[PDB]
Amino acid sequence: SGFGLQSGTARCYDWYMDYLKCMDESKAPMITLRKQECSEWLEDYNECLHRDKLKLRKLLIEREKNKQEAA
Amino acid sequence: HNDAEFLGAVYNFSIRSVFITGILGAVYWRRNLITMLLCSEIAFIACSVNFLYASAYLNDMAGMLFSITITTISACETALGLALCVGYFQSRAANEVEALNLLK
Amino acid sequence: MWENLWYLDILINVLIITIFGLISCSSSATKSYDLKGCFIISMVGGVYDIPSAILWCLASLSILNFNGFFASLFLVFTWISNLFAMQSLNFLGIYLAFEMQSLCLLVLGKITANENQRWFAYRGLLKYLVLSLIAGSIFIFHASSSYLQSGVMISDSLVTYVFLLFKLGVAPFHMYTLELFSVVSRHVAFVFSTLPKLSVLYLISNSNIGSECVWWGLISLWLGSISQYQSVFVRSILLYSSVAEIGLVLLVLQEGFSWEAFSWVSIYFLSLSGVWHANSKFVSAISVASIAGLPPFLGFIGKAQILKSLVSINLGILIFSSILAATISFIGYLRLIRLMYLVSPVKWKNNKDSSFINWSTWMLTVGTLPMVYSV
Amino acid sequence: GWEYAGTYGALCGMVYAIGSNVISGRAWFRRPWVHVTSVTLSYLGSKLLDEVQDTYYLEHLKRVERKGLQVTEEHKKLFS
Amino acid sequence: TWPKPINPYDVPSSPAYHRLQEPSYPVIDKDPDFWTAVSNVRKEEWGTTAAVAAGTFVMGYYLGAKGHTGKASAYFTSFLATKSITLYHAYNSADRLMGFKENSREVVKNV
Amino acid sequence: DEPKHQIPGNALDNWAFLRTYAKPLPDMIHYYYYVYLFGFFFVYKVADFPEYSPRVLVMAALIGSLFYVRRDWVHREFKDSP
Amino acid sequence: MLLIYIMLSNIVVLALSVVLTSSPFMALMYSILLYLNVQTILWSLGYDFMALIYALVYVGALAVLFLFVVMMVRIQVSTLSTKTIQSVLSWLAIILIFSYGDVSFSFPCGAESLLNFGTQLYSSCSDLTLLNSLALTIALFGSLV
Amino acid sequence: TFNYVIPYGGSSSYTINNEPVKAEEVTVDFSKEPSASSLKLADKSDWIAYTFNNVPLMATVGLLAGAHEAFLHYERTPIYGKRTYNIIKKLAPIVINKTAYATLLGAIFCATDALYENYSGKKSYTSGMVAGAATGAVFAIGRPLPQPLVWPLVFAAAPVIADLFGEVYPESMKSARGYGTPYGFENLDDAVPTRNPIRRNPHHY
Ligand SMILES: CCCCCCCCCCCCCCCCCC(=O)OC[C@H](COP(=O)([O-])OCC(O)COP(=O)([O-])OC[C@@H](COC(=O)CCCCCCCCCCCCCCCCC)OC(=O)CCCCCCCCCCCCCCCCC)OC(=O)CCCCCCCCCCCCCCCCC
Ligand SMILES: CCCCCCCCCCCCCCCCCC(=O)OC[C@H](COP(=O)([O-])OCC(O)COP(=O)([O-])OC[C@@H](COC(=O)CCCCCCCCCCCCCCCCC)OC(=O)CCCCCCCCCCCCCCCCC)OC(=O)CCCCCCCCCCCCCCCCC
Ligand SMILES: CCCCCCCCCCCCCCCCCC(=O)OC[C@H](COP(=O)([O-])OCC(O)COP(=O)([O-])OC[C@@H](COC(=O)CCCCCCCCCCCCCCCCC)OC(=O)CCCCCCCCCCCCCCCCC)OC(=O)CCCCCCCCCCCCCCCCC
Ligand SMILES: CCCCCCCCCCCCCCCCCC(=O)O[C@@H](COC(=O)CCCCCCCCCCCCCCC)COP(=O)(O)OCC[N+](C)(C)C
Ligand SMILES: CCCCCCCCCCCCCCCCCC(=O)O[C@@H](COC(=O)CCCCCCCCCCCCCCC)COP(=O)(O)OCC[N+](C)(C)C
Ligand SMILES: CCCCCCCCCCCCCCCCCC(=O)O[C@@H](COC(=O)CCCCCCCCCCCCCCC)COP(=O)(O)OCC[N+](C)(C)C
Ligand SMILES: CCCCCCCCCCCCCCCCCCCC(=O)O[C@H](COC(=O)CCCCCCCCCCCCCC)COP(=O)(O)OCCN
Repeated sequence: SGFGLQSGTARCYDWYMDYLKCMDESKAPMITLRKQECSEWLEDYNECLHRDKLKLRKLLIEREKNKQEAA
Repeated sequence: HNDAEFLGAVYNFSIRSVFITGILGAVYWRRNLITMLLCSEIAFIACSVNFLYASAYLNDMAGMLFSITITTISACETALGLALCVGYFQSRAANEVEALNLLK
Repeated sequence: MWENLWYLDILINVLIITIFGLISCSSSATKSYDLKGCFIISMVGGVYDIPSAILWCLASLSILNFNGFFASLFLVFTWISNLFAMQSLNFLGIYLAFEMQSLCLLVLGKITANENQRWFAYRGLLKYLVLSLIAGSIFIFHASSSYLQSGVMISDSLVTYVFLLFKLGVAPFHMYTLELFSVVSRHVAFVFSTLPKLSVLYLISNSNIGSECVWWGLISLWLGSISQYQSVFVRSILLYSSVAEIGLVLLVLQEGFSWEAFSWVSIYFLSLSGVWHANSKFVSAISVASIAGLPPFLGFIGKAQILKSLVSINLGILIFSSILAATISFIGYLRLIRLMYLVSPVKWKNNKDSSFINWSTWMLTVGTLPMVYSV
Repeated sequence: GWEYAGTYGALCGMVYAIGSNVISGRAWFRRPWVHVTSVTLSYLGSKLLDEVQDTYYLEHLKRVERKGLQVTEEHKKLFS
Repeated sequence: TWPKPINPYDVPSSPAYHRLQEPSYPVIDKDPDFWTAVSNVRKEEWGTTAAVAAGTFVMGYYLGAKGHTGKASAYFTSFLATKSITLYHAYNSADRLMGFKENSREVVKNV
Repeated sequence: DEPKHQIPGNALDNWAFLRTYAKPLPDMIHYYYYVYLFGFFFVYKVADFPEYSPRVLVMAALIGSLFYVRRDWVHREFKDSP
Repeated sequence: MLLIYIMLSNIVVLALSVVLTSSPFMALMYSILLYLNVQTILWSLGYDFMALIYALVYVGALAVLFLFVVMMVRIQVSTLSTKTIQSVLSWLAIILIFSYGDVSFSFPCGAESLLNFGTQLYSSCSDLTLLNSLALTIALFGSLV
Repeated sequence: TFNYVIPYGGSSSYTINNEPVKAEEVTVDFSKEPSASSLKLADKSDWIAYTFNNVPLMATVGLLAGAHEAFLHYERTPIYGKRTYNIIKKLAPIVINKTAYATLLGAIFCATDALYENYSGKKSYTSGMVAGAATGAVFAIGRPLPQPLVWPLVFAAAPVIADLFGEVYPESMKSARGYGTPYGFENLDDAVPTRNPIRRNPHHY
């Protein structure tokens, strides 16, 4: 869809549109090639959707904090 | 450490269990046709709930529209199936005993 | 607002014909030829391309042999579902269109059964319903997981491929066709074993819904052929022939050969019309021969398109399987020919309602030479 | 395309009229009106089919040229 | 973040179907009305409409007579076919006005 | 009178053997439900399977064909016993 | 947080109860309680109208239809109790296997608005609303005959 | 030739060679190369590793067959009547034995194939034939007279069929194109493509 819940657009609509624009700019003759060229934009969209890198960073910080506290 | 991660895991476990209980429940514990359609409804409701959950997660309306579609189609399918079940039961011959219980 | 008008016209047309038929309902015109003609004219407003024109042709031919306003209306509903299936861009269009078509099948099957035939027809309709519910529920659950993970509804996914596999009736998802189509009317089985396929093939070809796996078509080809050879009943022979062929067609369509599948579906429709609407032994023999693939008939062109496509992909296992399975199928078709002219005196009902049947037999015989360019 | 589509179509219309008579148990000469109608309709349909095929042949030639197939003048002559 | 304020009376809305195309030809009318499109329909198209109407009247009467309701079927079929063809002609003329399709005659006739 | 093929076996013994197929018949829906469910899950799993050699695939197909039991075979021989 | 957890955990017990019970009438009652628990789950995700929809269509109307059918077809299904300990653990094992280690995502809360939902349903997404209406018409026509 | 005086066909010079000419100016390939998994499984270097990698397939097929037979037995048994015996005790041997026999046969086939290929040192049809023959011999240990001859033959034939139509066929017919000019005959005046046709995108399912 792309529409928001309260109004406007979805929380991560713009990141997806960025990736789509990048694919449109690319001249690769196959979609697979274009996705390979635009993979970094897809990684940004996935990062905004789930915040996996931020979760890993928080996990590492918490774990080190626990190690310092125990010592 | 994070309540939302725990709650998300609990929700995922619950919804998956409800789906499998709906799809395979009535067949596993052999039941009548009416119970099969009720468990099919339970499964469709589970999927629609998953779509509503996704819509809340992504702040998107697509799941809410798929879910209203599920509600409509599921009710139409149930009404038609129940009509078929009644017609099947009214045509049963005297010899037939558990006509509704095909899985017997 | 003008683009919307194109779609709106179909609804307005259907509603006005519906209310006219309801108002003008009388014993004097049980066969509403006028409404059949209005429905045919209405369905011309949805033709946009060649596949839509084939959808129109097949729907009109199917509408001719339905009796009564009610059956023809449900065929128009089936046509609307099929038209929307071809245009579906995401999971919601696919689910909505296919489940509406399932509803139309359930009604058409229910309203064409006599009171004495209710015990077996309603059982087969119920078994079809429950299997359809399993397919739809697994589809929507996986679609929800995909939408959650990706944030977008994209029709290029394994979930849709498996669902469309169920709809085609290949690999192990062909049993609903056998159970339902055995107990329903011959026309209903014919129109719903051919027309629905075109929409699924169009969706697969246009939305890039192909897999690298060849197991499902190989399975359908072998299972269908062996089951056709071992089946005593003639309805099962015809039902398993479609399984085998649609398995091979699935294999050809994954590799991008859209033109050949769209030509095959049309030839298969014309070939199946005369065998299913059996009235004359000769028409049925020519139909069985066309389904078999004998060279003088149009069926040869349809099979040739698929076989020609297979040699291009250069997969040896498929070609070997195809040759052996085709031979096994040929034995079943020879059984059908033997049953009509070489077993016992045959007497059939004088159902003199060959609307498009003579035309189909003519199109099968005559059509080979015009369509020789394709192969 | 085909230069014998009209003749073929007329003969096929004859095939329709005779076949329909034979299937119904009547002799080939019965229902003479059916013969003229069938012959004319089949002739026209065969011709129309030939134009349709030619039109899609030319559409394909346009598409392939756009894609990059370096079709020569003689090749552009092959598709009328 | 902060919820954006929404004006209930003016909430952004759009039609369901959109044509994704930039106008190749000049735009005589950006948003033609039904009457504007109907007024721009070519004479040949109106001739097609009348031929269709007559043919469908005859076919409707023929099919209706088998059911003893010839006149009613003839009128309904005529109306239905005329309406559908007229809507198709109006859609084509609106597309011509919008500049999507060739409008040489249209621009000349209404400057 | 014409020469005819000799039928091995006694008439009553053959008829008795044939009568062992006349047993309560289950509905095919029960089998189909499980086959549909597991087949859907199987198709989903198959996409993740490792690529196997053609020779191994063919051998697996042969073994499966040999080990497949026809439904009639179980039906005739089924005994409700330990 | 406890209430949300309790509702999420309960939905499983209310789904297990339906299949385990041998009475078709009682299974519907458990399904009705499951539907209400689903309404309460929807309330925790921030949907009010959608949760109303589920209760209206399912509890209000569908359950009545199921009861009507069950009364008309009433059969004697109190034959025997087959809930052996072996069967229940096997079922709970199958459930656990299927519902384990799937991808989990943090619980979200999303305020919904009818103004936006109505606007979209009757403007941008009008194609869906009318196809759904056609589906309802198909069901009406087929069920009534 | 279509005459009765000279031999049909033709002769091509062995001395004269034709320099290869590319089918198209730019070649776009929609066919993906074999995965690292495929190469790992195909590696027959260590027989034990090869066997353990490829048995999962035989085990799965045996489990499917055993599940089929077990279901057929279970479906017939009556729920309404109480049964003295335990159903699982009756059904578990079916599945276990079928899986074990299937795994054993596939292990024999894979082991013998790898051992012969290592000892011979060459990839050949004989390796498949001897693996099939050994599997068929193990299958027919106690069977009546015809089966000892028939099973070693059917089993030996199966790898021959797999090799001919899975490996030799595609490599043999790699060059044929179907578009532009016939592979062998490039002198002929046929439309020359700038790019190869891409009928489908590389698959991902
Ligand atoms: C008169 C001129 C006709 C000449 C050409 C026709 C084109 C102009 C259309 C003019 C209308 C004449 C109809 C003839 C063709 C029908 C096509 C069509 O109409 O749309 C195409 C045309 C544009 O689409 P396109 O030309 O196909 O190109 C689009 C792209 O190229 C993408 O489309 P594509 O799919 O064509 O792409 C190219 C394709 C290449 O595709 C092809 O090469 C096609 C080959 C042609 C085969 C023709 C047989 C098809 C069967 C359909 C029969 C026609 C039914 C008529 C239905 C409409 C009636 C008007 O490449 C592919 O690989 C795709 C696969 C295609 C399918 C494979 C072909 C096999 C078909 C099955 C054959 C098997 C044999 C079976 C039996 C044979 C026995 C001899 O659309 C329009 O112009 C507007 C449509 C308007 C129709 C109705 C509107 C008027 C009335 C409005 C209101 C109605 C209500 C009032 C009623 C009034 C009366 C009461
Ligand atoms: C090939 C490669 C493949 C690629 C593509 C393939 C193409 C695909 C598609 C192609 C499809 C081909 C296959 C399908 C064939 C279509 C089926 C078919 O053949 O007809 C079925 C259909 C089956 O009839 P049926 O088996 O008796 O069953 C119907 C029941 O009667 C049921 O009764 P009903 O209640 O339904 O009655 C309705 C109907 C059915 O009623 C009847 O059929 C009863 C008989 C009609 C009256 C007799 C016809 C009068 C003249 C016919 C000429 C025959 C000449 C033979 C002997 C010469 C006599 C001097 O009445 C009509 O005939 C409606 C049409 C109006 C015309 C009626 C006559 C008007 C006066 C004569 C017009 C002009 C006179 C000029 C010269 C006159 C003498 C030469 O035949 C007709 O309906 C006949 C239609 C027209 C009658 C003939 C009119 C021809 C015009 C006179 C000849 C002048 C030269 C013609 C060129 C210029 C035209 C003006
Ligand atoms: C808990 C639920 C219980 C189910 C367990 C699992 C549930 C399913 C989960 C997933 C299901 C998907 C995959 C399963 C297999 C796909 C089949 C399927 O699902 O269709 C629905 C099927 C029921 O459908 P239906 O339409 O109602 O029944 C039709 C029959 O007429 C049924 O009537 P019938 O049984 O009374 O008649 C059987 C008939 C039916 O015919 C068939 O079974 C046709 C299948 C043939 C090959 C199938 C294609 C092989 C390609 C496999 C692709 C992978 C490999 C890639 C390359 C391989 C190249 C070939 O065959 C026979 O007569 C028995 C012979 C067995 C095969 C005949 C070929 C013998 C050749 C061996 C030569 C040695 C003899 C030499 C000596 C002779 C002396 C002269 O359900 C099942 O059967 C599933 C049971 C699973 C057991 C399969 C065993 C191994 C599976 C993989 C091996 C592949 C070969 C297939 C062998 C048998 C399969 C039927
Ligand atoms: C290039 C063509 C080749 C490609 C093939 C596809 C294109 C098709 C081209 C020709 C199509 C011809 C279709 C032939 C149909 C045969 C005519 C027919 O079916 O008539 C029926 C019609 O039956 C009906 O139900 C009539 C209802 C509607 C009547 C026709 C509707 C007309 C609507 C307008 C169609 C115009 C098209 C609109 C714009 C394109 C009459 O048969 P019955 O009376 O039921 O039984 C016959 C009994 N017996 C033969 C044994 C004596
Ligand atoms: C030749 C040009 C003018 C022709 C005159 C027709 C103009 C009238 C306006 C159109 C009306 C419909 C055209 C008639 C065609 C089909 C009508 C029909 O079905 O014929 C009979 C029965 O069906 C048939 O006999 C089949 C005839 C098939 C067509 C044969 C006529 C051929 C030419 C007519 C149409 C040509 C063009 C029409 C104008 C373009 C109708 O039966 P009834 O409903 O009972 O009406 C009879 C009236 N009354 C008994 C009360 C006296
Ligand atoms: C097979 C399709 C299934 C799904 C179809 C989905 C696509 C169809 C969706 C649309 C359904 C109908 C909605 C109306 C369609 C076209 C829009 C329209 O014509 O309304 C006009 C409204 O314009 C008018 O002309 C007003 C008079 C309309 C009178 C009737 C025309 C529409 C009739 C609809 C048929 C429903 C009536 C009852 C049904 C039998 C345009 O709206 P505005 O431009 O925003 O309003 C006018 C403001 N201004 C021009 C200044 C910008
Ligand atoms: C349809 C083909 C199936 C074969 C039918 C044969 C009869 C079935 C009886 C079962 C016997 C098992 C299959 C054996 C057939 C192979 C022929 C044996 C010849 C042979 O041993 O040479 C091998 C190559 O032949 C080869 O492996 C390639 C030969 C291809 C087989 C024959 C092809 C035409 C047969 C069709 C006849 C009629 C069709 C009707 C079935 C060794 O080669 P190497 O490289 O290992 O050298 C050794 C370096 N270590």
